[PDB]
Amino acid sequence: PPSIEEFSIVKPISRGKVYLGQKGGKLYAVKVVKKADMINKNQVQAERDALALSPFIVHLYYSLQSANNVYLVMEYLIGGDVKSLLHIYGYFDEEMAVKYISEVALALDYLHRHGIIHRDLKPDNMLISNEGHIKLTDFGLLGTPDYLAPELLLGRAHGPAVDWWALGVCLFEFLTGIPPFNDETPQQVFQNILKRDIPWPEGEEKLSDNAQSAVEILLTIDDTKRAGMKELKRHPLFSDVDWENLQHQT
Ligand SMILES: CCNc1cc2cc(-c3cncn3C)nc(N)c2cn1
Repeated sequence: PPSIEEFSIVKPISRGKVYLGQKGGKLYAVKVVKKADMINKNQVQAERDALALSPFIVHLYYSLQSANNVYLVMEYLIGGDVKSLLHIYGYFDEEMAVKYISEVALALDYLHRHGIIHRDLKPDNMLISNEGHIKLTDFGLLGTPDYLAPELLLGRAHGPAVDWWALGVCLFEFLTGIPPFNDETPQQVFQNILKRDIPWPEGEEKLSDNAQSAVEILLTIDDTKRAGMKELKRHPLFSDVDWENLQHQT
């Protein structure tokens, strides 16, 4: 039963907050959750149980405690998050974006196959592993408004289709750099999500026909018709994808 004393804070890596750890010449990523929100605003033992169960999702090494704080000692991936990588490139090329989205989709499919909806999919929580494939973090069982599905907005009873909407938001944001339903106020954002106000580009920048369709099937208002993994795997944009091989590449 190791103790948090052995861990030496190096420098923060995320805004709970995520710090870069040190222990025995090893680097961990330690999330700190003070009892200010853990024991005074409600589902903490929900992110720790979705992270303990593994090959597509960030590895959780230890579950540690404190005077007020809780500590998630997870693996450290120098590759950073897709959020940062995207700011650097401005946006990804069609081939590169499909590469990441397919990896995210396999991770989503893994999660659901094990009775787990993410509910908080966004590039910020998509980590570029040391191997190169995407890993998932910040398990939220209201989150970032820009990625929430209409049913999440309307407080409806929902299913894994929320994750495919979020996936659609990221697929658009990988081709543009900007999320599709982006606006100045949070209320404005909800109107765009509900209106399905996707601002497709025009000219030399205008999105591919296979890219526009792939976003459309993911960003479908009616959750009983919206795209799943089956629809996605068979969609023409993911044609040059070997899911059998990708599953092994891990
Ligand atoms: C250099 C940056 N790389 C990095 C970032 C990490 C962030 C989180 C996390 C936990 N909750 C949200 N995030 C985003 N978890 C980890 N295991 C992380 C490992 N490495």
